Amino acid sequence: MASMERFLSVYDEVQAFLLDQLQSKYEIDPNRARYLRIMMDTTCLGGKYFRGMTVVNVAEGFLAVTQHDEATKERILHDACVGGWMIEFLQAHYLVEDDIMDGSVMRRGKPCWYRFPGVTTQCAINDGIILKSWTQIMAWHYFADRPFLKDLLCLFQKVDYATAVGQMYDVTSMCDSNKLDPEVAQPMTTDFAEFTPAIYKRIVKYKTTFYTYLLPLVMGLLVSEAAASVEMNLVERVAHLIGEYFQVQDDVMDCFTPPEQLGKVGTDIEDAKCSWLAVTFLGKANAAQVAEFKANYGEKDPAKVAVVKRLYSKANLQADFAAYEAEVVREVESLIEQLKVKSPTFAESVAVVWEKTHKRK
Amino acid sequence: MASMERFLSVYDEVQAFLLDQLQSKYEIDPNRARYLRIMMDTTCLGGKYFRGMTVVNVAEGFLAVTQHDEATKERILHDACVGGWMIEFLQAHYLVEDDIMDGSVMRRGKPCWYRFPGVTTQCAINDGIILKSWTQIMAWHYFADRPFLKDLLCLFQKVDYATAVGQMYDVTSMCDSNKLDPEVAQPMTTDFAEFTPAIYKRIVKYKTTFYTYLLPLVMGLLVSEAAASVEMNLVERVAHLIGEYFQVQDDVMDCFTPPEQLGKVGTDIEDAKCSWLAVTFLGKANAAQVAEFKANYGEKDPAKVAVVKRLYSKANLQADFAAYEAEVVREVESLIEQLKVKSPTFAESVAVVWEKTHKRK
Ligand SMILES: COc1ccc([N+](=O)[O-])cc1O
Ligand SMILES: COc1ccc([N+](=O)[O-])cc1O
Ligand SMILES: [Zn+2]
Ligand SMILES: [Zn+2]
Ligand SMILES: [Zn+2]
Ligand SMILES: [Zn+2]
Repeated sequence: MASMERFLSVYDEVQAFLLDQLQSKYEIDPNRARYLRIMMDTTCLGGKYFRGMTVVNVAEGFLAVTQHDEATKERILHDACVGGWMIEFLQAHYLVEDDIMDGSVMRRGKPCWYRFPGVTTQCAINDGIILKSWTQIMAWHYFADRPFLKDLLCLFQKVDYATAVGQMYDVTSMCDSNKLDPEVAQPMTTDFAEFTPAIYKRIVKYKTTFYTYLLPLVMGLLVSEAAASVEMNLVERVAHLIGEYFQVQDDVMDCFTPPEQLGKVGTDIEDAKCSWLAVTFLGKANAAQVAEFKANYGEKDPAKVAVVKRLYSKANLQADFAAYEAEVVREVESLIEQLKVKSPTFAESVAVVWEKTHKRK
Repeated sequence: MASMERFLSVYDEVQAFLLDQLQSKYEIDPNRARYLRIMMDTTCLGGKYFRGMTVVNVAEGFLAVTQHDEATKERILHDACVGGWMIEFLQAHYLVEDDIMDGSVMRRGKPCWYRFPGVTTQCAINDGIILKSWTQIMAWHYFADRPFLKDLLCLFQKVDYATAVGQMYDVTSMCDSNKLDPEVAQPMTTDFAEFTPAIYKRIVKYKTTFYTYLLPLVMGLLVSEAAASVEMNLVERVAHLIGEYFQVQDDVMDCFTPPEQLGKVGTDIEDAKCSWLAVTFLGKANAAQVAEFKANYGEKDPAKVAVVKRLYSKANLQADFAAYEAEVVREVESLIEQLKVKSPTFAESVAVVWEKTHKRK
């Protein structure tokens, strides 16, 4: 059975289980069951499923080299699909809440969930909470008897926590750390001293690499009972490296990819985000350029946004991106070589993840 | 050691553990650690700690009749305090998110967290997420080796889910179920046909009885390794009964308790909530009264709110409350008697919970 069709078929199974359980144990009525079905579809479907499918692909790699009864193969793949949907539902939770937090308009070509006329922020915040709860409901149901349940739940909850911490790093990245204070409205930085590579790297590591790369890779190992097969320190290092490259790409696209192709209007400049573009620009600008950047960054005024985009273009950040990319290639190939020492099979799965990430349009 | 002082001392311990771990494993800086410390204090402290202290009191009851080394007594009480703080932090998550969802102004005499000048909704939604994540972080740390860990985490996550489902029941209680539709802005009911005792009971059961009464009672049993000591069906029944009475009291106070004593301005009438007052009024009103209620309910206009409060007063709902209270007393005393069959000790703990709830100002 092709991997994607299996993964989509398990979605339908998981949805039916969750909604039937709401009817049989939570006293839900059919109209609210329908609302939640539509909410689940709208928030969980329509992406590329890169995260969930990585769990499946890692498990497939091990199936190819490990002796198993057919029924065991099917159980492992089913577990990989359920675990993959746990990650997709976790992402769906974060996108629902983040779109509300940020006042975002569009997501994947459609209005953000909270903007649907019959949803509203009042319902959408709670819908996002339900999405997160569903990750646990499906784990307890499908993995109740599994040897990996404890490790999987502990990993999942540490990754979720890291992600929430990273969101804090992200939403506060345009303020001076020494002025953070719940009692005092937060001004934007004027010196941009905290727009550094190390600080940027911390934001990205926590806000997206744990849930986008580390969690799918390790979940694939856990459902395969293969985690002792690998050097976990190398898995972490390669996850954080590839995840950072993925975010740098997203940052560049926020500014330069047409909104029709991107699926939203990028607002990182207006929002004064600590983006790879801003950090790298400040890493090579002269004094006059820095001053012009400070005069225009972080303002909704489209004229000022236009000055910033021109500063970026004139600064030839394309060349910095190429140099960054070439270094990531060196380092990821090195880590893949190191992963071959204990598991050539897993190293190949990581090579596939890198190729997909690197070649992403 | 007095129970409350022990419970508060464990708060300081848990806070220090969480913040130290953020520094040592999550790369946090001191100013963000300070923000999160203030967030934790502001959102978790200042209530009566009824929920968390119930865990401690249930555990104390069993300690009085069970043979244990002193060090075991101390471990059980410490676990009960950590588990109690898990519930308090879960509540703190729900109050942060609910105040945002509802546009609330005050909570416990202070501004709602999201209203603090240096917080804002953008940060506060995520702060609420961190609060929930902390419930799991503390469980894995303090209960890692405990026999009850699996049961406790499974219970906790089912109660959290029930609570989120109940919030959906609550926020949709003024709409006609057959018209729920993410695509269509939701009108308020005009017939109020779904303002019934059974529908009200479903809202309250899920939105507050699971986390306010069932979870503390059963967590107290789990940290005492005493759950086989009791009839779990009776624990559920008495939790749902006492929890409903607790919410009816809250509903009456929303309308009639002065805001200085209540700690907020009640807006259930303006928000068109399915409250005990509205259901009970509609259960005894004549046609003219029903028509006047429909003409004024669910509007911010203070003149209309005033008509509703007068309708309630003229309807002598005080007498319905007294009859409701007398029936709850009968039923709770009956369930306590039944609990004595297998555990007089636990029955007494429940009697104490009821007395505290019943005598609440
Ligand atoms: C977590 O795995 C992945 C994450 C992202 C991509 N990508 O192509 O962007 C591919 C992956 O297999
Ligand atoms: C969950 O236990 C309790 C809940 C509420 C109260 N009360 O007095 O409101 C007392 C309790 O011991
Ligand atoms: Zn965001
Ligand atoms: Zn972006
Ligand atoms: Zn509410
Ligand atoms: Zn209330």
